Amino acid sequence: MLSFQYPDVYRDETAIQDYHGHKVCDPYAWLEDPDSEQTKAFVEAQNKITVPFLEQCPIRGLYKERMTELYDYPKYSCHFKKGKRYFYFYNTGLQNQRVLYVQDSLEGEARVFLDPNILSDDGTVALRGYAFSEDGEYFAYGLSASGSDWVTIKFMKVDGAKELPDVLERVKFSCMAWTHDGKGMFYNAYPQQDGKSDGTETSTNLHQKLYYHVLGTDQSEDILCAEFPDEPKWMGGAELSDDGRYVLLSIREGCDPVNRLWYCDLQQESNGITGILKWVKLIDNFEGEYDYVTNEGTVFTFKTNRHSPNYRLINIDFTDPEESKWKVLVPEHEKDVLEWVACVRSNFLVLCYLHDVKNTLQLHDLATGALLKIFPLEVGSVVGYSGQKKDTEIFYQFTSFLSPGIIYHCDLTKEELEPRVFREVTVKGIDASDYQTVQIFYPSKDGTKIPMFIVHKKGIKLDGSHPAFLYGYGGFNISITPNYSVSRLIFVRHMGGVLAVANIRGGGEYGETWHKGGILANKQNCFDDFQCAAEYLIKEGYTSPKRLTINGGSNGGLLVATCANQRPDLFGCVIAQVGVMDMLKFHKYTIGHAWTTDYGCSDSKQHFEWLIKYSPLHNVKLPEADDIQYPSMLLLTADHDDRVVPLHSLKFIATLQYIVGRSRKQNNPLLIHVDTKAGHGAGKPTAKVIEEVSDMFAFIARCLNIDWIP
Ligand SMILES: O=C([C@@H]1C[C@H](n2cc(-c3ccc(F)cc3)nn2)CN1C(=O)CCCc1ccccc1)N1CCCC1
Repeated sequence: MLSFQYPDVYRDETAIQDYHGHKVCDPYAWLEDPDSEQTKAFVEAQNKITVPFLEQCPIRGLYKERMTELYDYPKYSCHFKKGKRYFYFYNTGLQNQRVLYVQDSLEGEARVFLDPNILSDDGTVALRGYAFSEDGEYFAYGLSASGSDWVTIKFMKVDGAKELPDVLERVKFSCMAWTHDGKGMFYNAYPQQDGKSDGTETSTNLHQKLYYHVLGTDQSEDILCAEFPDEPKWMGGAELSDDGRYVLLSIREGCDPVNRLWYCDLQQESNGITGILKWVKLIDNFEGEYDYVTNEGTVFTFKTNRHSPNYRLINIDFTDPEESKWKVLVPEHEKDVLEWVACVRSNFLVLCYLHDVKNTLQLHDLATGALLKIFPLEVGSVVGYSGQKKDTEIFYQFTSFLSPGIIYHCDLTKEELEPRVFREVTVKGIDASDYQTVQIFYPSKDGTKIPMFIVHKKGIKLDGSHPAFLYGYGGFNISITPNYSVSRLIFVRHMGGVLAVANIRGGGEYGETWHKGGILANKQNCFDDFQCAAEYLIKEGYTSPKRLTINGGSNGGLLVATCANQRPDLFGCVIAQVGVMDMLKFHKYTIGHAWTTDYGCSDSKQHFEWLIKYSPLHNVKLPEADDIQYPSMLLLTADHDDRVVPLHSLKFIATLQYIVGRSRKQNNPLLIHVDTKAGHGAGKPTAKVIEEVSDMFAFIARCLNIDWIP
């Protein structure tokens, strides 16, 4: 199978660092410089072996053709009203980027408002954030190039879709919030830095500030409204209250669901927005999350997890703000997580719950919190919503494993509410009735019951004969809920596969306690949970180790890379996308400092002792048993991934190829592909998505010798 040779890769045997008495050698530390001739030559040499391996077997073309056919279906966002007009996103099927449309009424002719496709030949300029002015007449939007997190903000007048001159640079991880007087907009920027700011650099991002841009002026005149010079990791995002009276500042440090909450009563400014605002430090610690829902005068409704790990709604009166005075509007549920809340039609709340990893949607009274109406849903996810306080209708978008889903609409001015199907598309080529989704709960090592969804063809025999594709993430309070993937359904239909998604700890599926169960000292629970999911699929006869592929991206790429090191005997194939691999150095680059809330940081002796045990870069070891080799492994990254800098995957593949690839018993390939004009994944054009999934499934097919089923 292996008709190539791994590239020679220099080992700097002098690269030795002491961590609290523990010496660590890092012979590929030089791969941390993305700009060097050495690193560029490494990337070229690696792509030179991977690409022919992926493209060789005809199965890639079969998969690509079917993906192109089946992914070509119309894709809509919810409609949403801003001022006098409605907007929605739409992709006719295979456009690289979805297009923003406008119409003057629901029954009215729609026209193109913003088409990002015309901004690049290859679809690599994408929308990243936007905000309409409160009256709907002006529009700010972020553009990112080549998949970087960096944003340039541009502006348009809505009537006539007129480009304006205003341009804001150095924007990253930014809010966008217009004052209701229509004068200007809050946003965040970083100070100037040496070197590049295009997504290929690794430079740490510190000292983010909050600015106010007056429409019709140069960025150099923007007002500095908040800064944290003694706290370089703090990030302050602004939003206006629904009545326009208050700027609410949510300060974050790290990725935990907590924030400080400061407010500025704009009417109390001495002369409008002229400098640092008169912040009132309502919640001046990082002990809980406070997510603004709405206010009525001084009574502010927040979604919180303060002593409520499944979340709840509280009212804080700014005139009586002591915690013992807060009113619990909607108490916490014993098991169900309150995922998000919106206020609509003045005095309604829309609450979206997660119940055993499936969404529900409810309408409640704002004054009392009482339940008024259940909006019924099939088993799946709510993935889009519109309906703000001044609006009188909601749209929401549902999706599931087997259907691209439905957009529903409900006119909330009606005495008797009845949600109605607004848009529904069906994918022909996949008959949903041929498949089933089951949810099971399996015990992990410590006995905890973990949910898992399994999707498969109805009537299969559980005789261990089927290829399986097992996905997980496990971190950052992210809940992995049902979603429609044509790419995975092609694996089911045309490769005879079984799909599985394990809701391992670290996620948000059972609230903040589920999250804390997969972080810091307990990060190993994630790996244990995921290995136990694989053991479940094997014991129950869905699959066998030689037929099992695991996949994860980002924090999920860490997941699958560590699982390869810890249990190589369990997996046939591992695909780690954009993964965090160097757990000792991740905090040094770009925004990696923010992840210390899930992982810890190697600067601490205690944290180092957790991290060293599972860090993928530091645990590559030949399996002791003669009959055990590493699984086939493919790492996917891209040269503008400034979220997880690609040195993680570069150093990891160098280590895999040297320690394991050189061994006589290793015949499974250990490969990387580094894409160009792409980053962590947000905004990736359709063309690149199709190539990526074709690479993934070709790798699986070749390594596991799976025949195509037409
Ligand atoms: O990018 C990240 C983390 C994960 C975190 N995240 C993503 C999602 C998500 C969920 C659903 C979905 F469809 C798409 C994305 N939810 N949380 C945002 N993150 C960051 O690093 C965010 C960086 C910016 C930041 C930092 C601190 C405070 C605020 C903002 N990581 C990369 C390596 C592992 C963590």
